[PDB]
Amino acid sequence: VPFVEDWDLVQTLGEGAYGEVQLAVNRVTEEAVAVKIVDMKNIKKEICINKMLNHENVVKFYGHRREGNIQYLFLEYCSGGELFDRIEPDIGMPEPDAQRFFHQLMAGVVYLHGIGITHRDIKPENLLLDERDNLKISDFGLATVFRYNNRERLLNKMCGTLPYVAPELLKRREFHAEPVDVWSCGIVLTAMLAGELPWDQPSDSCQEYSDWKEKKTYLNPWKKIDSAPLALLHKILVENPSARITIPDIKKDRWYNKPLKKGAPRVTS
Ligand SMILES: Nc1ncc(-c2cccc(O)c2)nc1-c1ccc(C(=O)O)cc1
Repeated sequence: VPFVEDWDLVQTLGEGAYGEVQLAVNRVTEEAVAVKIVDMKNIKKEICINKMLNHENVVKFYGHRREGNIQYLFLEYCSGGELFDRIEPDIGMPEPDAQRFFHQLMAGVVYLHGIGITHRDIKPENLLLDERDNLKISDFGLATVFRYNNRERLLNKMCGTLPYVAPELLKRREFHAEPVDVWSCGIVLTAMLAGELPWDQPSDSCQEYSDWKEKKTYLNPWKKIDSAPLALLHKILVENPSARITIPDIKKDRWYNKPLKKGAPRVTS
């Protein structure tokens, strides 16, 4: 079939770093993909990690092409955009929506962790929605291997985004990868349910973080969160990463397992 490898770049989807993401549409088939354009003036590791990934709640990597110094990553197009834009400031979103997004986020993170990959920058800007509002973890530029040949490596590079980062990353030279991603998922849940972030960073000089440690959940954002999800947050947002709840136990949590949401036409007679 002639022309089937030709794609028109038709819309800017995002920028940041020294790159852009373009909506690309196939000339023949009209398939829409996202193309991440990175001018190499790191991306080899991101491509390598991307090639490992095959799960319904992770942005699919289709392949890559390089033309000189511009590298092209072909990725699953997510027409719903960022979870960030489903969060109403100071409100959040309906609790059943947040629970459903949280389920899909856990499935994605369970998958990455089982193949030994940590994302390291989980936040609503990096959680994309397809046309059916299915959540997809995106952007593996800060991602790394924390397990190989069944042997765990401790991390020591400070990275991520301060309001989402686990306190051990600010306090300790080395830390386990998995509790860090769990923590950031808890801050995402807090955001979805309160429409605000609890602190600038989880440090002993952050008053809002100190209030949480002192259990002042009569304050915001906690006062906006029902007691059931708040009880999950109490288990996730635990300062000691060894005492923090693990994903297997998140999946046994009462709120996590609470029926809340009807499924996604019909007629009467
Ligand atoms: N794969 C994607 N699909 C949709 C959108 C997007 C993001 C915001 C608004 C919008 O309408 C679309 N963004 C991407 C995307 C996001 C991040 C990456 C990445 O690997 O950095 C690659 C692609």
